Amino acid sequence: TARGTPSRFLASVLHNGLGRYVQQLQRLSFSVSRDGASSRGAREFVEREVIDFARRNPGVVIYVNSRPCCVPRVVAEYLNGAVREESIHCKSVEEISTLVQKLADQSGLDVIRIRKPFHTDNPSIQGQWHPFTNKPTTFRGLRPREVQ
Amino acid sequence: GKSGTWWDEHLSEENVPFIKQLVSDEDKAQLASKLCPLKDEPWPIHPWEPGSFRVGLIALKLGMMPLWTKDGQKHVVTLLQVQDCHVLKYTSKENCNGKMATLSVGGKTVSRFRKATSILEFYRELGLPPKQTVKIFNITDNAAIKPGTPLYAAHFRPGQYVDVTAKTIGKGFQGVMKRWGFKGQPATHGQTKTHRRPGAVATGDIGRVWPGTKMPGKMGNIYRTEYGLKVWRINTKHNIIYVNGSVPGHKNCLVKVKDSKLPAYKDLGKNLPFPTYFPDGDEEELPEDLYDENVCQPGAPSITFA
Amino acid sequence: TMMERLHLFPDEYIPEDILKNLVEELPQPRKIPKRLDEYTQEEIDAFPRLWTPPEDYRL
Amino acid sequence: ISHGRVFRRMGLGPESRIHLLRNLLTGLVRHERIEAPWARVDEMRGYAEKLIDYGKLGDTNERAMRMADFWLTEKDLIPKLFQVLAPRYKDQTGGYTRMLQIPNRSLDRAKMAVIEYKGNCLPPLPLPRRDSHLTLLNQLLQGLRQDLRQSQ
Amino acid sequence: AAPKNRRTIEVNRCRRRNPQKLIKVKNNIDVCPECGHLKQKHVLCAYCYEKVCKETAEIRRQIGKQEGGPFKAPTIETVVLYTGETPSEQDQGKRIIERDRKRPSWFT
RNA sequence: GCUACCUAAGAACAGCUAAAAGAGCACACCCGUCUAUGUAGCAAAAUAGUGGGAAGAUUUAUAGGUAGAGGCGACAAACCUA
RNA sequence: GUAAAUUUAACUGUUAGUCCAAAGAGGAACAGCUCUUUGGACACUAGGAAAAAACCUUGUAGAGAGAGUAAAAAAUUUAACA
RNA sequence: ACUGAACUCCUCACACCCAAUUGGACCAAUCUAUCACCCUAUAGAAGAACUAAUGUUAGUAUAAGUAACAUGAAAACAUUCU
RNA sequence: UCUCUUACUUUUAACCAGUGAAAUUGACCUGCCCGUGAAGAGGCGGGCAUAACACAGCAAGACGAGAAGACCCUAUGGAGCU
RNA sequence: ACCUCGAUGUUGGAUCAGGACAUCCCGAUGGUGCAGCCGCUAUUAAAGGUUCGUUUGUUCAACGAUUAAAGUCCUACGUGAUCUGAGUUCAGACCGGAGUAAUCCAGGUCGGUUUCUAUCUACUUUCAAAUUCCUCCCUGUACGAAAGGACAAGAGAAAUAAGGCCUACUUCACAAAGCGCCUUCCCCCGUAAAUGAUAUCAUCUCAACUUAGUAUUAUACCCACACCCACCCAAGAACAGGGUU
Ligand SMILES: [Mg+2]
Ligand SMILES: [Mg+2]
Ligand SMILES: [Mg+2]
Ligand SMILES: [Mg+2]
Ligand SMILES: [Mg+2]
Ligand SMILES: [Mg+2]
Ligand SMILES: [Mg+2]
Ligand SMILES: [Mg+2]
Ligand SMILES: [Mg+2]
Ligand SMILES: [Mg+2]
Ligand SMILES: [Mg+2]
Ligand SMILES: [Mg+2]
Ligand SMILES: [Mg+2]
Ligand SMILES: [Mg+2]
Ligand SMILES: [Mg+2]
Ligand SMILES: [Mg+2]
Ligand SMILES: [Mg+2]
Ligand SMILES: [Mg+2]
Ligand SMILES: [Mg+2]
Ligand SMILES: [Mg+2]
Ligand SMILES: [Mg+2]
Ligand SMILES: [Mg+2]
Ligand SMILES: [Mg+2]
Ligand SMILES: [Mg+2]
Ligand SMILES: [Mg+2]
Ligand SMILES: [Mg+2]
Ligand SMILES: [Mg+2]
Ligand SMILES: [Mg+2]
Ligand SMILES: [Mg+2]
Ligand SMILES: [Mg+2]
Ligand SMILES: [Mg+2]
Ligand SMILES: [Mg+2]
Ligand SMILES: [Mg+2]
Ligand SMILES: [Mg+2]
Ligand SMILES: [Zn+2]
Repeated sequence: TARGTPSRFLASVLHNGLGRYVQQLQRLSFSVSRDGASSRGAREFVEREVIDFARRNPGVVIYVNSRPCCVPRVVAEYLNGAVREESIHCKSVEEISTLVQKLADQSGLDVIRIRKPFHTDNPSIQGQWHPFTNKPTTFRGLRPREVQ
Repeated sequence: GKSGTWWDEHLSEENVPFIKQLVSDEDKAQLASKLCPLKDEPWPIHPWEPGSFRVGLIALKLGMMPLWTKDGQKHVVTLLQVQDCHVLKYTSKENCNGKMATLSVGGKTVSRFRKATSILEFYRELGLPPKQTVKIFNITDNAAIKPGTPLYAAHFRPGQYVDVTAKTIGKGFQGVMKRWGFKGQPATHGQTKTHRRPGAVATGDIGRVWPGTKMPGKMGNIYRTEYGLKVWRINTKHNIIYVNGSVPGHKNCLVKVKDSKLPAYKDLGKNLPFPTYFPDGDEEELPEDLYDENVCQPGAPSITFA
Repeated sequence: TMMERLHLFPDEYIPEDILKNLVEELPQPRKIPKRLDEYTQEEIDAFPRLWTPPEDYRL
Repeated sequence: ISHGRVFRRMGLGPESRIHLLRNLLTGLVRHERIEAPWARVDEMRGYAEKLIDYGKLGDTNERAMRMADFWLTEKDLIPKLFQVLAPRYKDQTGGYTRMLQIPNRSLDRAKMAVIEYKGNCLPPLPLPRRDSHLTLLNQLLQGLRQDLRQSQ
Repeated sequence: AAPKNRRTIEVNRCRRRNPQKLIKVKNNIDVCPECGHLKQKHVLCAYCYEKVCKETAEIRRQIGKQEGGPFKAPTIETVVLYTGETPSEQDQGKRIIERDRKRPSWFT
């Protein structure tokens, strides 16, 4: 519910698309288990697709810890200080690949209600409307029922 | 936090009677200073016009007395004493509602130690003792009198009808029987704790009680007016008006006396003084007692019918 | 609140502060159907006579 | 409605009220100083005034004798009333039974008064003194009084 | 008649927390000039009244000791005396009660 | 051990009129006519007043007896532990 | 034109219905009345008729700060006489 | 001419709006076998899921600080008085 | 008793202090008129009204609380009696 | 047979009444088989009022005495968390009748427990501008043939209702009351008439217009921003209010 949740306006981080686009994803940290049925998708993701992902985008630092865990996880850290943690528990390799690509695609801004899906900083070019726009003037600026 | 205080809290054993004496002397001097309105700077005195209204006064209810007429009939009268009545302030026609001019008139004098500071400043500027009550009279512009002038009982003349307004005797929270004259319920034929109840208050269809319904509540402590009370006698020495019948309120209460507004007495003031009664320029003092022509005076030949 | 922002006067008199506040008088919706006596005799001459009456009539 | 109704309803009836006031008055005559609830002390003060007046009416007066006999229930304070209390107030007319308010009763938080016949060889009560004449306001008023006397 | 619905804590707070039901602040309180024990205007000081009452109780105990039994009430005035304090010439016919004390510096 | 009836062996009934008395007035005592209060009440039947009886077919203490397809009942479908 | 139907195997639940249009019957050519038959709607969504079960428009599911539409607003004012 | 649905079109996605009844895909806790080892997996099982039974028990509210209930008086706290 | 009620006393009452229940309660930010509707609306439609908050009363409504209607019907549910 | 049988209490009466007008009286008009007094019928008018008793539980009804009149109806056949309980209608009983009996009777009769401490809505002085009858004069006139017998204008007396008050009287007594006293003020509309067209007469006019014709653009009340421990009060449950010179 919108009345029961926060909200924000549509925005960029540092005017991303104005000059050069920069990848907002900074780090991906993977907790995967040596043994354990829940870390099998993560195990094969590390086997095959983590190297190609790192080669594909070199602005992201990827760590893989390989520690005993019941729930494998991925923590995404973004240039604006945002931290997001996701569970890759009992997920297929395609699911994990879609998840990490989505993480690399998003920015660090909060995923909440967006409030008017456009952000213009110069909404008016010919001048914002005021009650005197589209209103003609009078001689000597004489208001109604005046004398001189 | 500032503690409260009264006038004689920090005064000394010797300073209390001195302060009382001095304040009373100043009060009496101020009262005596206003004894000659026609010599200070009187406002112009206009002749009486047909559609004109003059000022009333504030009196004190003294009590009731018997009175007899030349035909032997008995009427009970109420004595209203004018203690210290002065005109306090006058507002113009256009400064209140544009309908009629107003004159404020004050009642009996009270202590200066127990009044609001704004009221004290007002009375200091006027140069008069504070008054217990102030009542406003609607007048025509030709009847205005200068503030501070004294008003006397001879302002009203015998053979005249007045209206008397006062706060009636308060009886507190009263049951519906005494308050509205409701009949109660039988006393012994089986009734269960229902001898003075109002009974039903409404019907079932409406599902509520109408605003004007009569129910138990506070009774008596409201302003009410007695209309068309004939004055029988004026006592000039003590400033007493003898008004026919009863007057609302308890004795020693302050009442507002003014000419009756009943249509039968619209223009009867052709023979009444019309700035007010001014006892300075009269050039002839009134008798101690002015009577009505139908009243058996105390010194009478002991009337015998024929 | 909208009624508090409304000011009504029965005649031509308006307070001076309100008059100094006034802007952009609105035009009247009705058209004032222009009674007979204010008709600029040129207009009477322009309007035609629809019927010739008998000379021997009293009205 | 109780307009002009003196004599508050004290006990379980008029006789009970009279007997309560009689007991309080007997205690006052015996002890010269009595503490009790405020309203009862008020009524008993009103009664003690007239008791002293009846005592001043004279020892040999039969009506005063009967009144004292009724209003004193110990029969050994009647000689006290006629030969100690009444001759104590020969000069004064009505100024006795000083009454003061003491803080409150402990249990039921009742408003409490103390009442005493003047004279009273008992130690004095902490009476409320008026402000001294040497205070600043009283000195200013004294100066005003002296200036007024000079102007006279 | 029974309540048709339970009263809410908001309604209850409004009823029982409004200024009519609150305790009022009193400004009758000042220091006692003697003993400085925070009396109240128009009311006697509790400390001084207790002092006077203690002295009166001791005097009354002495009165009861001197009087003997009940129904005595001597037909003469009375005067209280202390250590030393020889009786004065005006108090001859009065009963004398001297318990044992130095006369307090409030009872003269 | 309440209550209905019974058995054994007890007790109580002022005063006045005493007609002689399942007589009268009237206490104690037994009952409960009418009213009011009470109705989560003092009380799961009370209180105040007023009433019927009060030497008898009376009231009452103690112990015992009759029990449910029953007991007991001056039959109220009464009572047999609210 | 369409894509369903029959049979076989295994079972539950529903079997106390309403209004509207039409053909009838009973009653008063009464009933928000009772009983049959044909159809619709309701007991499922949404829009309209004021709120509205049953009248009208409309159906198959999401997001959109796009668009075209459906049903959809009640009009009437009146007596001279040869 | 315009307004006006969840009707229809548009960008993307679609299993994702009937009571009783019926078919199906998943699934929380727990225990057991074997894993796992910051709390999991594959299976077997069962006292396996509560916004409602004038439900049972316990806590705490509302009514409500309401209805209601107490201590004859003075004093030396000996005593006396009503 | 009543025409026709009034005055006072005690209790109750109201305020202060101490102690301190019960029935009841879906949640409530709990208005009036007309209309509507499971046919008698605080909550729906159209109007009107409308700062907040204690205390004392009253009993028109909340189809007010209490008792799973005793009247009536039904149950191949009982029991007493003849 | 649509809500209610996990309760919407019933007839009469008491108390308080809200409303409709299809008006019983009081107001204003038309017609009359309206001479006058009484009437009949119709239009308009709901501000005000509309009695006490015997019998019966009665709502009704009969009867007695009055009145200006003794209205009709709705309000859960208004109103039992305000009352009553005389009927109706539980358990006891009798009589007539039915039945073998138990038992029964839209038959009668004697008797027969009426609970509730108010949470919510609503409401608790809207400060006020009365009505009717009777008497006297008119007048014994208007009117007839006789009996009979009016309006209008004026004066005076009351009664009721509303609001106050205590000097007499009375219950009483530093008060409160009635059985006592005092005061009480504007209309309302349906028609009846001038001039006059449509329709050169005439026509009161959902023709323009002139009168009876509008009481109101009503007046009376009441309308002082902070001395306040405390005491008193004709103020009051508390709070508030008045006085303390
Ligand atoms: Mg009565
Ligand atoms: Mg009772
Ligand atoms: Mg009674
Ligand atoms: Mg006998
Ligand atoms: Mg006897
Ligand atoms: Mg029998
Ligand atoms: Mg029987
Ligand atoms: Mg049907
Ligand atoms: Mg669709
Ligand atoms: Mg649209
Ligand atoms: Mg189990
Ligand atoms: Mg289970
Ligand atoms: Mg639970
Ligand atoms: Mg439960
Ligand atoms: Mg309460
Ligand atoms: Mg109480
Ligand atoms: Mg208390
Ligand atoms: Mg309705
Ligand atoms: Mg209340
Ligand atoms: Mg409700
Ligand atoms: Mg109920
Ligand atoms: Mg049931
Ligand atoms: Mg069957
Ligand atoms: Mg049917
Ligand atoms: Mg029912
Ligand atoms: Mg119910
Ligand atoms: Mg009519
Ligand atoms: Mg009824
Ligand atoms: Mg009721
Ligand atoms: Mg009987
Ligand atoms: Mg009752
Ligand atoms: Mg409510
Ligand atoms: Mg004649
Ligand atoms: Mg003649
Ligand atoms: Zn001290």
